[PDB]
Amino acid sequence: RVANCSAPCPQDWIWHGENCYLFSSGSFNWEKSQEKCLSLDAKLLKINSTADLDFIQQAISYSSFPFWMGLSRRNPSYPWLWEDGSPLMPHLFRVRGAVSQTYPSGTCAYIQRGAVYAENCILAAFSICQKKANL
Amino acid sequence: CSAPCPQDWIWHGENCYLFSSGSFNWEKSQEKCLSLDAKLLKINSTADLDFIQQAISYSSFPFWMGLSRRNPSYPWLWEDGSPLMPHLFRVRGAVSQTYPSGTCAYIQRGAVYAENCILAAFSICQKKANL
Repeated sequence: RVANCSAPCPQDWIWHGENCYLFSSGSFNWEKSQEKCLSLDAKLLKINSTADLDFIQQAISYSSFPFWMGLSRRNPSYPWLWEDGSPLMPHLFRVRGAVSQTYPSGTCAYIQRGAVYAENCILAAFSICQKKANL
Repeated sequence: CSAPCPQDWIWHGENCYLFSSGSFNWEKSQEKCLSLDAKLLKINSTADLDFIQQAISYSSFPFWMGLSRRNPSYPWLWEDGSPLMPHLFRVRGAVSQTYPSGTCAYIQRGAVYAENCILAAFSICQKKANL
């Protein structure tokens, strides 16, 4: 069934640039948040460009809630890594906040009010999934 | 073959939805939706309502919809002049008073409320998707 005119993104998602974005409608821990995106054959938000950043900043400006991204750190001795295994570059942002070995499942990053913060991965928060748009 | 909706909008069903960039009185909000070849949100069913709440679930802002009336002796009507279908939602808030510029409806935190149309609020615009 080859499509006649496939949309860049699925219904309910938001299209911007090269990607498609899906904002959750509730708050869940990082693990569950990741599972949701994966179940849709997508992934958690990965801010890799200025375009990504500008869009997300404007999109969350309507909220005071924190949104989980696909960025985490096993523990203090490990680096920050995205789900795809690539390192966190210093260009777009730094993760503010504490990382702790006492967190049962590592530390995770979420964006809220423009800035990005570190937090215990087992805590609940909204999240944003992402995937490539059909262009 | 074009995209159903422009970038930044949310495509759902037969329409495209957009959060206004600013907060203005009802009339200005209506004008700004028109300038985007769109109109203020019109809820035709509970499916629409549930979709909208899902979309604004992470926001505490009040968003104007295309529903209003001059005073309490008037029934609520959408911009297009069609009535508010029953069993969609009950309009709460300032529904008994009479304001100079009329009463307008906005959705916030899962419910619909009435309010002086001259007061400000963000809004939701919608327009037919290109299918």
